Amino acid sequence: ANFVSWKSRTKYTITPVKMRKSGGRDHTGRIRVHGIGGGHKQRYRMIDFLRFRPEETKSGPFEEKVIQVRYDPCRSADIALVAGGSRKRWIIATENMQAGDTILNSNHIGRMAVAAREGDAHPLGALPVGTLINNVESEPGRGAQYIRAAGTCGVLLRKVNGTAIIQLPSKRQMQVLETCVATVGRVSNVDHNKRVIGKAGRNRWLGKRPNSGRWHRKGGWAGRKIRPLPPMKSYVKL
Amino acid sequence: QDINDTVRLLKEKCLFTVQQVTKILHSCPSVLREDLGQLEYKFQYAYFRMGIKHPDIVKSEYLQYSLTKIKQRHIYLERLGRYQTPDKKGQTQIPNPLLKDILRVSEAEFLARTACTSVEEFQVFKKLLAREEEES
Amino acid sequence: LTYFSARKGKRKTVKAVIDRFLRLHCGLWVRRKAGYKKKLWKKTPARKKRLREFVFCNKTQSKLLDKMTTSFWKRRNWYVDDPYQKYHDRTNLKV
Amino acid sequence: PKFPAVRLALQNFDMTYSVQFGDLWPSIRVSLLSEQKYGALVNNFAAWDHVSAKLEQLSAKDFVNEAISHWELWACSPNLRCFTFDRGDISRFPPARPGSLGVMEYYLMDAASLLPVLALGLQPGDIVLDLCAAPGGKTLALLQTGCCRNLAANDLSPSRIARLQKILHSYVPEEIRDGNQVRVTSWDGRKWGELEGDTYDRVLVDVPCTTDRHSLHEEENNIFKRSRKKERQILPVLQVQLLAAGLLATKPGGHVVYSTCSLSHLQNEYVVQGAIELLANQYSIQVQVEDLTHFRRVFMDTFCFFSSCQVGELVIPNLMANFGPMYFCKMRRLT
RNA sequence: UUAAUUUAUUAAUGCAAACACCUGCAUUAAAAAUUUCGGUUGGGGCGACCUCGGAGCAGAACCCAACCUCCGAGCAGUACAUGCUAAGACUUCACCAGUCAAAGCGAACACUCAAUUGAUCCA
RNA sequence: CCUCCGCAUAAGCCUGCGUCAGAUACACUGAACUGACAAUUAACAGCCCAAUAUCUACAAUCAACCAACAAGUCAUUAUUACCCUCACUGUCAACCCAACACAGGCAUGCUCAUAAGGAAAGGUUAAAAAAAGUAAAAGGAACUCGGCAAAUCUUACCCCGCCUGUUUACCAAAAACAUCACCUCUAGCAUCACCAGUAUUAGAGGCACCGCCUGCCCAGUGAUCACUUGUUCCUUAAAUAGGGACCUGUAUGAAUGGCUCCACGAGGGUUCAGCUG
RNA sequence: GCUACCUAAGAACAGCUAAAAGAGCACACCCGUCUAUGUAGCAAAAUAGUGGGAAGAUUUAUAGGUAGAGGCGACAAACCUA
RNA sequence: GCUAAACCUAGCCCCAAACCCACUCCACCUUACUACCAAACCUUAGCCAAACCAUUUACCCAAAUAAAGUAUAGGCGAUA
Ligand SMILES: C[S@@+](CC[C@H](N)C(=O)[O-])C[C@H]1O[C@@H](n2cnc3c(N)ncnc32)[C@H](O)[C@@H]1O
Ligand SMILES: [Mg+2]
Ligand SMILES: [Mg+2]
Ligand SMILES: [Mg+2]
Ligand SMILES: [Mg+2]
Ligand SMILES: [Mg+2]
Ligand SMILES: [Mg+2]
Ligand SMILES: [Mg+2]
Ligand SMILES: [Mg+2]
Ligand SMILES: [Mg+2]
Ligand SMILES: [Mg+2]
Ligand SMILES: [Mg+2]
Ligand SMILES: [Mg+2]
Ligand SMILES: [Mg+2]
Ligand SMILES: [Mg+2]
Ligand SMILES: [Mg+2]
Ligand SMILES: [Mg+2]
Ligand SMILES: [Mg+2]
Ligand SMILES: [Mg+2]
Ligand SMILES: [Mg+2]
Ligand SMILES: [Mg+2]
Ligand SMILES: [Mg+2]
Ligand SMILES: [Mg+2]
Ligand SMILES: [Mg+2]
Ligand SMILES: [Mg+2]
Ligand SMILES: [Mg+2]
Ligand SMILES: [Mg+2]
Ligand SMILES: [Mg+2]
Ligand SMILES: [Mg+2]
Ligand SMILES: [Mg+2]
Ligand SMILES: [Mg+2]
Ligand SMILES: [Mg+2]
Ligand SMILES: [Mg+2]
Ligand SMILES: [Mg+2]
Ligand SMILES: [Mg+2]
Repeated sequence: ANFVSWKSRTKYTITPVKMRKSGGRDHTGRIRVHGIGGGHKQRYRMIDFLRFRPEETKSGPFEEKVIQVRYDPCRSADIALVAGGSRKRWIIATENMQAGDTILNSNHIGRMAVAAREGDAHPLGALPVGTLINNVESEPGRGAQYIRAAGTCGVLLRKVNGTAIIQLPSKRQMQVLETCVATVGRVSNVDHNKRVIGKAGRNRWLGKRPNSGRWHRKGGWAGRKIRPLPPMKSYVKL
Repeated sequence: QDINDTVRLLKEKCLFTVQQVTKILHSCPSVLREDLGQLEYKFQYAYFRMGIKHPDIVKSEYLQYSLTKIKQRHIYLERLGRYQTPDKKGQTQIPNPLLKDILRVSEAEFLARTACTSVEEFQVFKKLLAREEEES
Repeated sequence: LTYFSARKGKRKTVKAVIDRFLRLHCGLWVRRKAGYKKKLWKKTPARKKRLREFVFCNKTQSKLLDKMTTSFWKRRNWYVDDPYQKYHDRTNLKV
Repeated sequence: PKFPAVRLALQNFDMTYSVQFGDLWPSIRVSLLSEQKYGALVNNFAAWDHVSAKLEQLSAKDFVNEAISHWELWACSPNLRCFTFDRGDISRFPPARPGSLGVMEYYLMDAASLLPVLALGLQPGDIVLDLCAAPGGKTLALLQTGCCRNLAANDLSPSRIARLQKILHSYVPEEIRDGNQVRVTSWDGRKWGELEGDTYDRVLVDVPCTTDRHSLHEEENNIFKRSRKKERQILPVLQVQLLAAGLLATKPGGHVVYSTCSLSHLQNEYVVQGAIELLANQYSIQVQVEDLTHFRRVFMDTFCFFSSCQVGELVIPNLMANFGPMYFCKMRRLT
């Protein structure tokens, strides 16, 4: 239809961007997803999920200073504004990240496993086995996709030959190249799950529309009856 | 395909959950080499005729045992009147013996405790049951 | 039946009648007995003979069959070796 | 069917037979639902010697021959031969064929069904009655003895008596089935007393029963059908009438056998007790029940018996020897 | 929906083609689609019944007692000319079906039974 | 005497009670009817903008304390380019959507009772029945399906549903739906939904706050460990019954049921006291 | 252009009590519990009284979207121009 | 004697023949009738008939007639 996505920005900025609500509709205009509509207006803060992004005409490990740690409407986790050189960007804040903290981003894989400080982002090869990690990439230089919800931590289980097994928070193992970068520690806003919505009105503010009033028989189907077995059903007590 | 077909049958046809499927694979690896038709039939047998819910099948390691053995034990008990299939409501007049004391136990132990019959009676019953399945 | 065709605007023959009946030119219709091929093992020789017969139809039946066939089927035919040739004309019939 | 008739039989039997038999009921229950063991009764009019040899090749043994040997450690009906397999053998006899003479070699029937016939101590030149002959089996065995001067076959249903004619024709020659030699009737058995009294040396009475074996398996024309529920209720009454009717027809000093296919003591013991009581009051005729302890003892090898019956003998099915239930009570008319 | 007929659609699988996708074929599921829901029995549940033969039952040619009350039948046995043909007739109130039969040819010296049964198409 | 209306803007309509002259759903020979003539004048409002890069973390609430959560309504710079001006359009009315000059529907500002806007009675009489009010001796629910209506303004409960909320526009507002919380199932992932999200997430569902009880088909005895048993192979014609391996990196079970309870309800029932035609 | 839901950018909410709220009383505003009137009516659903809510899962103006084998739905088989 | 009644001709119908239309100026795809700026091709289905319905059930295609409702087709039914 006349739907145009709000996601038009081509240049990264730290300025909050005006975003348009979907209502769970498509470009076509029909609903694809139910229970979405009309919360508090929100502004999008663009997040650089690529922690190892060296500045223009710069290369190698770089350090950044945390300017502030801030609430974000668009995600469960808190975000941090971080400054390095002449660049400011938004990143996902860790559990223990404060203003004034200094964080390092390196692409250096160490022969001897480097000490893993909470704020820093390192390749999985550099990181010791058993370290709590977050903001992992499936492919080298792809960007963080995997552990970015509030209070979520992955575990680097083992490191074989240029490969690393990590445990996603759903207790599912994933194969990742050692060259891929992850952020150490747990994500901010622990005990987010412990929050109490309290009233129906709060979910409406969060933009969640109420569930359908229609009664469904069962979420799962009934087991299909095989050819000889039917007499064994619908036994009546007397 | 062989592995994929097995897990599909359990998830879709047998309506086992992902967690339950994994446990079945962990505990009964013999299901994979087993024919799909036979595996489906075995599940159908426990679910309807024996009136066993999904969690119990997985826990009691039912799919481990051979289909032949299941028939001999259950039909004997059912015909003895000791085992009664659950109704539509699911309630039974006399509680059914547990699969622990049916399949897990030996032939001798089953007859002594559950079946409450001599061995010679059960031996001749095997032959009759074996014949019945031949005509099908 | 089709009294008037969409293509030609003509009366149509019912082809069922042609498959089952013979018209003699004199106006009689000939038919086989029903069930003459059926279950002969359980039937008496007398009954079997009765079944293996070519029998004429009622006036009412003849009138029905006439209406269900066009004039073509009612024409005089001079077939080269016709087994029913002699039966086409009536002899010594009074009213 | 919305609700199977065979299910009603299971429900009915479970509530009554469990209390009747106790721990024995499970054993009986499994046997009833399992496949029936069959005995081959050799046709005497056929080549008895050749068939006996043939069946012996199949490792079948004539139990009645063995029974006669151990009888003398009255006498049973002679000229009866029934081959059955050993205990714990599930072997089936091959289907019977016509013989050289044109009569079938053997008849496949329940071995327990012969016991009422054997209980009746048939003697040559005896006038014998069978009130409920159809479809056959028992009445065929009567003819096999060859001790029947005059045999009367009766059954209420002409449908079932037609089946008997087919059995009689196939097994018994026309010579044996002469005029008044074998009489076949389709009349009511209850009114037999007034028809003819003090006629028969021996009467076999096989009343309609719940047909425990048959009711569990065969759905068609099941007695446990809700349409036939009224028949079941009046069945104990009807059974007494028939047994009484048989007693009237019997000459004083004569013997009758009451055979029932059911486990129920209602249709077994109370019917016998009731018939004696009815006859003693209404007609002032005394009946003495003949003990069959010796008879049960002889046939322990082939058949297991339920040793708790006040009157008569009940054969219970066992999974070892799956012979259909048979309650036979032999009694003599004193007056 | 556990009614019948489908899988055109979607998804997966296998086999071809092609050197993963696409195409053709087949199989399995989901999702639907088209169509129907005979008759008697207060009405409803549990039942019964629908065709053929017999009796109450037309007192005496034929026919005729709905509904009801009862019974039965859905075979079987003996031949193996239970071959062929053909006057005249009967007929379940129509038709379709069904029934009897002289003479003749050929043989020999058109069976018993109350019903014991099924058109057309099609194979 | 009324004013619960008015004045203006927006939206809608489009000359639809101005002048003159005529014929003629109460009527004025006058009408809003017919014909002719006239009129709404921009400052208000509409109608905007050279290009390419680049900039834009810090709400609003008297914005100061204080306190947050649902996280928010308004910012540029550098270089190039640039010199002509007040054009065009709305401006009326007693007005729109409801077939009508319809007790209806209709956004905003100001006036919160008017400085603005209107008239319930065509004339008479004072019957019945009908409608709306006012007053009523003594009694105070005796009425009735029911304290419906009115008067009076009230207690203590029971059932149901936690609650605020939603629903059959036009016969059902509820005990139905939703709902916090809890539980089940499904999913390891980018450039058009979910989502510029990522398992403390998202979707599909169940139940309905909280609070208190309700939880094993994990192999049995005996003294972590031996041993038949369970599962798989082979020998055995093949079996019976013998030879070998494993069950020791972990398991929890209920979209289960009951139980009171605070608050609340135009819910259904009972009740105290008063009160009233 | 009604209505169900959504999107964009807007607007409205007096006074009184309250440690301060999907709080209470209560205007405007939204709705429609109960009764009476009306039943070719003022009205193809209205009027008067009495009621429920009235800072919010609130009410409402403007423009846009979803279309019938469909949409939309806090499921009433609701609403999608009487 | 009121209301009324009465009328004949605008035009139309079927054929035949013949192959029709198309700028005063100005305006008109944006909110049409507003002078003036950075992408089309794609099996019709169904009612209906078959006394239900499920395969099936005439519908122009190159000019009369006749072959002929014939050969054929078809729950070999209806019908084509
Ligand atoms: C259980 S069967 C007899 C079994 C048979 N003798 C056999 O061994 O195969 C009883 C028979 O008696 C018949 N019957 C029932 N009532 C009867 C009566 N009043 N008079 C005569 N026969 C009767 C039944 O129709 C049935 O055929
Ligand atoms: Mg969000
Ligand atoms: Mg629900
Ligand atoms: Mg006739
Ligand atoms: Mg008649
Ligand atoms: Mg002759
Ligand atoms: Mg004018
Ligand atoms: Mg201006
Ligand atoms: Mg004024
Ligand atoms: Mg007035
Ligand atoms: Mg007046
Ligand atoms: Mg009055
Ligand atoms: Mg008063
Ligand atoms: Mg009262
Ligand atoms: Mg009171
Ligand atoms: Mg009263
Ligand atoms: Mg009131
Ligand atoms: Mg008053
Ligand atoms: Mg509520
Ligand atoms: Mg509220
Ligand atoms: Mg409420
Ligand atoms: Mg509403
Ligand atoms: Mg309503
Ligand atoms: Mg209402
Ligand atoms: Mg509810
Ligand atoms: Mg309420
Ligand atoms: Mg919005
Ligand atoms: Mg206020
Ligand atoms: Mg409030
Ligand atoms: Mg309030
Ligand atoms: Mg709604
Ligand atoms: Mg409902
Ligand atoms: Mg409904
Ligand atoms: Mg409409
Ligand atoms: Mg039709």
